[PDB]
Amino acid sequence: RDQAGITGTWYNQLGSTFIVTAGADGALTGTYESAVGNAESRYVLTGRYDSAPATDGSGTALGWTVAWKNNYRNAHSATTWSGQYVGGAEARINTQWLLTSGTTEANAWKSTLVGHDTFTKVKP
Amino acid sequence: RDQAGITGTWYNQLGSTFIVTAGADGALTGTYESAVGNAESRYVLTGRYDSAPATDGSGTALGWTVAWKNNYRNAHSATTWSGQYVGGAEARINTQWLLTSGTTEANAWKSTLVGHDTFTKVKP
Amino acid sequence: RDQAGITGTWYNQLGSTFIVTAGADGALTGTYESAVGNAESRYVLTGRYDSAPATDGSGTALGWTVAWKNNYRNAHSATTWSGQYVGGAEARINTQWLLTSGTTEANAWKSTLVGHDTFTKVKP
Amino acid sequence: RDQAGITGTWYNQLGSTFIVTAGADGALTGTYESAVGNAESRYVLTGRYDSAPATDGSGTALGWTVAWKNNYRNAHSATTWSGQYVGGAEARINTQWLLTSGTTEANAWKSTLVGHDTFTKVKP
Ligand SMILES: O=C(CCCC[C@@H]1SC[C@@H]2NC(=O)N[C@@H]21)NCCN1C(=O)c2cccc3c(N4CCc5ccccc5C4)ccc(c23)C1=O
Ligand SMILES: O=C(CCCC[C@@H]1SC[C@@H]2NC(=O)N[C@@H]21)NCCN1C(=O)c2cccc3c(N4CCc5ccccc5C4)ccc(c23)C1=O
Repeated sequence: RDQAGITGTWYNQLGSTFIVTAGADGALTGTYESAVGNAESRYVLTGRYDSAPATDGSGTALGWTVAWKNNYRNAHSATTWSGQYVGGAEARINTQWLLTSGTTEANAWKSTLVGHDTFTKVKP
Repeated sequence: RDQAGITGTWYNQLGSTFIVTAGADGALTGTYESAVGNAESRYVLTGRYDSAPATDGSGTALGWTVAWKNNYRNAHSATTWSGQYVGGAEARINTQWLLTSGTTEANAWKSTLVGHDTFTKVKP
Repeated sequence: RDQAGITGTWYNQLGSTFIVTAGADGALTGTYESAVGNAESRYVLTGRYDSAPATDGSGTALGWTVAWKNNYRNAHSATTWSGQYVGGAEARINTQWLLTSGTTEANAWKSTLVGHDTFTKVKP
Repeated sequence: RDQAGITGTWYNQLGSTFIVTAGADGALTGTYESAVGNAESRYVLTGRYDSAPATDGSGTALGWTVAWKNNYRNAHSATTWSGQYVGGAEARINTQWLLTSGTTEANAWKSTLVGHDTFTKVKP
């Protein structure tokens, strides 16, 4: 269990802030603040992690979602990050993400961005 | 709000079963059973949706995660689906997904599968 | 060798037209016309396929790129499709694609769309 | 035209080597050697780039494919990279990639890896 390793405040390469609690049962709960895009302040996130990872030096699989609606803005979109937690002196969460916007059926082909974020426990 | 539209039992093209409740506040909670892969029975899922979508015929953005650990198996992996709900006679959730396995740093380049699932309210 | 199987005119679910020749050496050459987006008429494509696939009923891996510049328009973007050819009565090329736009460094996080196209030998 | 900027030898974070020539007409031709996976020596690549990019500080969109068959091995797979070239003192090609394996129809859901490579003109 990397419950203690995951729980806390993380920062990515864009200067976004991910604040998460890992539950003993595999839950992830917290808030996300994006440094970029159609976003202001904090947004709810929820997700899941592997609470019993392999003991062979592998990372810990996890993922989470943010819907980009809060009390300030609604960007009619949702991002999911999928990745793994790697513990140790320079702990990191290495992710790839999919960001889908609500679209008409005609525009569905251009609904989804893909990218990658790396989170660390220390900021830019 | 497509709270009522989203809530329920959905099936994809592989014969997997997604059982979800949509909360008024943007939460998604439920269980997932995969017809394929290193999986048996139900797994917890959690996610988020846009509870106030655009009124212009656009779909409703949403996403969710499953960590592939339950009481029967642990596949040391997590999938996130990102997509949109489209209401109407033939309601569907159109998704793309990222499935990350825990890996060593040496194998991280081959950690993540990508695919697409389409869910409907009626099964194969 | 599915050189003969691949060579020809293919259509996707959007009504786009892919015209390709497969070389004995693994080359793919041809033109692409998109039914959607910032595109008009034909664009050059090039790519590669596995000219000696497994004999066990597996599909044939292949990919190709289009840069969205021709004599009519320049959309400062490029798409790559990655996928497999499946032969037989209802032959199909099943792909996932990445479409990158040129961006400033500040906007690089939103540079790349992801999607999926299925090509068949008969049109909508 | 970043024909001169693109042409040359590039290295990614895995220690792979990409050797490319950019044509005046938008072509990319060359060889790829992977430091990882089911690969040995050089493989043919082909692709396309935007030969007339925006003059506003944007990167130059490009993509290319490798089919993982040469005279030494056949991995029954193909990778496509989609990304942009960014010129200047520390020139880089920032990419995301899709790697599809030939599979049976039953295994198609697990056919495609996704990742990201950053290429520079100087090696690890
Ligand atoms: O901004 C937000 C909320 C904050 C998101 C922050 C992200 S989460 C991942 C990353 N990590 C991080 O910490 N922070 C960032 N939500 C909307 C985000 N958004 C999309 O959803 C979207 C979805 C689909 C297409 C496009 C899009 N194009 C592609 C090119 C193109 C070409 C011709 C015509 C049309 C288009 C459309 C452009 C921008 C967008 C977009 C775009 O901003
Ligand atoms: O190795 C090569 C040639 C060299 C590729 C080098 C890459 S190009 C991108 C990157 N940049 C670079 O410079 N060098 C690397 N070709 C085959 C590569 N390859 C796939 O195509 C593949 C395709 C689909 C699934 C899987 C795969 N899983 C995912 C997890 C899973 C779980 C349960 C059961 C099954 C599976 C299957 C594992 C490995 C592979 C794989 C795998 O090695």
